[PDB]
Amino acid sequence: RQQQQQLNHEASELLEIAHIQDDLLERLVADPRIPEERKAEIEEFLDGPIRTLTDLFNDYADQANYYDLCLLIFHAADFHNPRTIMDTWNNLINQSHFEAEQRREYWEIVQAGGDLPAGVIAEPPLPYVYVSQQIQLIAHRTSLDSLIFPVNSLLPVVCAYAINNGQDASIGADPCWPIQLFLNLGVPHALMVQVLENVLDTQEAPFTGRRRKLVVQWIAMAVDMWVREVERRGAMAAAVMGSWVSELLGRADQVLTQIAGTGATLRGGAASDAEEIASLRRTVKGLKRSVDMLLGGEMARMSFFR
Amino acid sequence: KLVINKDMRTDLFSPPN
Amino acid sequence: LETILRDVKTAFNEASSITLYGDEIILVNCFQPYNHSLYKLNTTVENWFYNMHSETDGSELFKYLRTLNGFASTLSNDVLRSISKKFLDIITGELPDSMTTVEKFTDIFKNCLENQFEITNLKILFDELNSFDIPVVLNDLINNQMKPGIFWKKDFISAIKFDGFTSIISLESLHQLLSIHYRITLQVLLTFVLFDLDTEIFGQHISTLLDLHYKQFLLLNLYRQDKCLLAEVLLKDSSEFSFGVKFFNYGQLIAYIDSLNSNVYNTENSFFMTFFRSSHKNIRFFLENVECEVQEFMFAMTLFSFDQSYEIFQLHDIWKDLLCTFTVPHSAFYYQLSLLFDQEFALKCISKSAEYSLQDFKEKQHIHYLNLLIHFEVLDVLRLGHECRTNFLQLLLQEDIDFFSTLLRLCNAHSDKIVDSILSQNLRSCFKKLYCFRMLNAAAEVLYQYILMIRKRKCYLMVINVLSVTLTDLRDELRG
Amino acid sequence: SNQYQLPLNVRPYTTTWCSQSPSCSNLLAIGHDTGITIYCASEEQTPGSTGLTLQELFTIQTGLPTLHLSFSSSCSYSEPVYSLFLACVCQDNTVRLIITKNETIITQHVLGGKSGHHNFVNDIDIADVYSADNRLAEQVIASVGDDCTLIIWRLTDEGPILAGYPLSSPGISVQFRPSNPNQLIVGERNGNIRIFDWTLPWLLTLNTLPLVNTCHSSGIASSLANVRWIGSDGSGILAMCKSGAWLRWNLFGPKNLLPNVQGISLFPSLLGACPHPRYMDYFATAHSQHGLIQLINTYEKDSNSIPIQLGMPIVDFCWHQDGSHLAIATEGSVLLTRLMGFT
Repeated sequence: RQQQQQLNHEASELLEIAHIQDDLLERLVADPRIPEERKAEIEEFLDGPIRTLTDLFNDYADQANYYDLCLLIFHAADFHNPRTIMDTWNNLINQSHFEAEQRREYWEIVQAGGDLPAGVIAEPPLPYVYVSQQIQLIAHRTSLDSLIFPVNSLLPVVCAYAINNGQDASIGADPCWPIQLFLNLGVPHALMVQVLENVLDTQEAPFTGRRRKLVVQWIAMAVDMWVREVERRGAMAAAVMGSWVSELLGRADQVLTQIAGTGATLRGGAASDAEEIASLRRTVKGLKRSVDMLLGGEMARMSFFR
Repeated sequence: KLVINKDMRTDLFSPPN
Repeated sequence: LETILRDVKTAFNEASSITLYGDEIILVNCFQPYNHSLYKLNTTVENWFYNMHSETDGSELFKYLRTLNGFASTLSNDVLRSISKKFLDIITGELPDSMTTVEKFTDIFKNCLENQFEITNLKILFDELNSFDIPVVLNDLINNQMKPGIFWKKDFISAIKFDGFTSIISLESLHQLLSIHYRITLQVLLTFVLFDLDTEIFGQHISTLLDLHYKQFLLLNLYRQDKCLLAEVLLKDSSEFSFGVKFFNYGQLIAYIDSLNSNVYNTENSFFMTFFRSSHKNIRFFLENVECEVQEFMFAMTLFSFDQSYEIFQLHDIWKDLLCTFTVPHSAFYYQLSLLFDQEFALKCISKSAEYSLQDFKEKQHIHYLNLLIHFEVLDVLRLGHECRTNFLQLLLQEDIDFFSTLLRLCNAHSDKIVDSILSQNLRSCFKKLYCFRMLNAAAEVLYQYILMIRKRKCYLMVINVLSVTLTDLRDELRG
Repeated sequence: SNQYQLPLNVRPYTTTWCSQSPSCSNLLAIGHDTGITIYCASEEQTPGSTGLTLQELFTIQTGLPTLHLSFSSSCSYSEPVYSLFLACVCQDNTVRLIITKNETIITQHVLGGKSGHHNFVNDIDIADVYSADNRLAEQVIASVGDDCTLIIWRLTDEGPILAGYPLSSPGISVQFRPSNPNQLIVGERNGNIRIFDWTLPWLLTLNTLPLVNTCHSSGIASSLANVRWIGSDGSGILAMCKSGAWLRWNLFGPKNLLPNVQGISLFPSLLGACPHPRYMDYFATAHSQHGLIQLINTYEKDSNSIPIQLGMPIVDFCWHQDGSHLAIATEGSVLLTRLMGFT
């Protein structure tokens, strides 16, 4: 069995590298922004024996700014470097945002009569939709167990992008879209709330001032899903949550009381979000109630008939 | 085994020779 | 970095040619594109500044300034900074308005100057100082040289379009003038703290100087904090000259710079704080400084962008939200703060406001408080409160559903209509039977019987104990 | 090193030994978000590696954050009962003196509002002043803030005497002179350093800004972190910049024309220097953000000694009076570490 596994493992690693190399070669040959003279040179060195991950990264993936394949390379190489990983995530998000904005612009010109730039093939997804498509494609290929998904660093970055680029209600997007994304991808509920707590305590920009209203809304949505999950898992077994989650919702209520007060005394006139915040207060209290009941004994009596 | 070396590469956007 | 920056600058600035800008303006064009050097005719005071260790002759005022610099130049930078700070403190009230001038000067001396200079240089300075008719020289310095002129508009050619060149040349020139002013003002003030100069006779001058020093400091601070912003607020200050200026000779230029000086020493502070808010760190010095009702609120919103902020705000009484809050004018303010930090500050403010207040507002506040508490008792409180929007409560309890159960148990223990019914319905929506029983403490019995329609024995038993016809039936069933 | 945990919900802000009073020098106070906690340091048998362990004695609840903390000479022990006097700064921008018998606050004085500082308070210190007859005549607290004010708060036999003095810039540190309570030092953010006789212009002002050796440019912003007296007669003055640049001046003989010595720490010093209570030439400075501590010798005996590196940020630190032990508060704990060389 040992000799079998060692060969199955060598073939699995070399197959992972080979697919990366094939994805690169195909993309480079098809890229409009690559001169023909270079493409023939790329085809010579990549359509043959499998190359090392260093070369694939330095000589090709990094030169062409294929940041998604850079991340797959950091995964195949067991690359321990959080800072470079996050730099690559930041470049991939920004590159995709600019590409989505460009395609929506070209569209708006068609729907208005103008002419596109020469050699531009004529309702493309909003930028936050194309961005999260890129995150999904990588996650399914790396399985979320990778070091290219440090949720403690990657979730705040994605939330930062949503704020600093208005990927919120103004354009008709769900303001909780970053949370939906990582939950559906299979991030455990406890880890989400744990990170969101750290976002709220440290107050790193842009998560500052009255925009912590949005952080509280993410916490509300995450805890809500967590509660639903626990209730579902209890019914499941008929046929972890600590007091820290309750404390976190209390502080969240205090943040909302602070934001509303500051909003009422702003220069130029009171803030327009008065009832929007009052609603969030009710939701947060409802969640603290549910969490308090579960913590207080209703969680050990979930498999029992009522 | 990966080793990044931004120093000396080959200009991916220039022909050879 | 220090060195490379200096060298790069120096390189960029290598001289190449002369251009006579306007009629008579000496301009030098440098090796690096976008780099030019203007050579500006000095004003009187600038000539004094740039020729301390030279001027053979010089007026009385010059000689006086030279001797003041002769003493002040022996002090170190740390000492001088600590003295400047103290002069700011006199205006800010950090040196209480309650103190006499002599007392503030004594404070300053003991904390900053004592043991920090050579007594020999003090003697030199005192001697030289005794030759001057001080009131006259100070009069000429403050009321002629430094405090600029009232204008009846003296033709500063109004620019039709933004002129970036004259903009930066103006700002840099202003900065040089005010830096020189700053150094002079500080040296004179210094002489006022060191010697027994009648604090009543010179009371006017001293307060003018402390007023001027302060303004100087502020400007210079803003200059190095954000030049673009400073220029923008300083040119949108003058209405007819909103776009900028043109000058074709040295007189027009000097007159424009002086004009800006006037602006600084005399509507500006508000326009600039407003534009800024719409330089975080500086405005702390300058909300401790430049603030000393309106200043209070400014201090609040600035210190929020947290303990100090909340305290000040309460004691007294993003931009869009602030405007909304102002229009509303405590509840609104706290709600806004909470929203903006959504954290400790937020939660605290929200809770405090909610407490001070105690359909939409009520519900929102309640929900927020409950959520914050469950994140960090609260449940039972809110419930009893609202009882004394039913579906809302149904949803809140929906979120609540272990901690919730514990809280309910606690409430029941304490006790030993609408609320009861809602609870029963939610519970009806092992575990289930238990919760139902606990709450109803007939409902229990009914639920158990329904579920039954080891487990059997346990149920029958529980039923019999609770009841203590039914018992007989249960016994017969267990025996059958 | 031995490590002693602070309570789980206690965030430390400040750490200081009671070196100011020999009766109580084994007392350690931690100012945190709900008050001030007192620990006792004892010689266990241990191994004589760290022959010193920490015993947590009690916690004084105040209900709000404590940012700066200073014991007074008035501290005493009795059998058992501790009689404490603490100066500190609270979240409400007040400066307070709290007098206790163990964890119970029997007495409290508060200086705040407009009568107090008009901005953030940056530092505080305390000394006991006795008359000629040698009863306790006054307790004197000095504090500095961002309102460009230095405040001298004297509590006397006939009651409080308050005085304010203006500063040319925000006050960032203050400390009375050792063996001479008549003199004190005040630090301005801008690099100014004031020597002051409060019994009385104020006597002297040095400045570190223009003195930077510039062999290596200390940078554009070299905000003054700290100035402290050194020696037991307060024979010297040491100033440290945020940049790590430090300078030392002595005060005796003949005429003087420059600072006596100057240098630069390997790292920035956000918290400033903490001079050794027994070896004038030595002081400690932290890279608080990465959790390293450099030990510097003024006469260059040092040659970069970094006895302490944690894998965590350092919140504060201070020397035990014995000169071989160090107490360090980190974000969740306090460590007592013994450097064998100083024994």
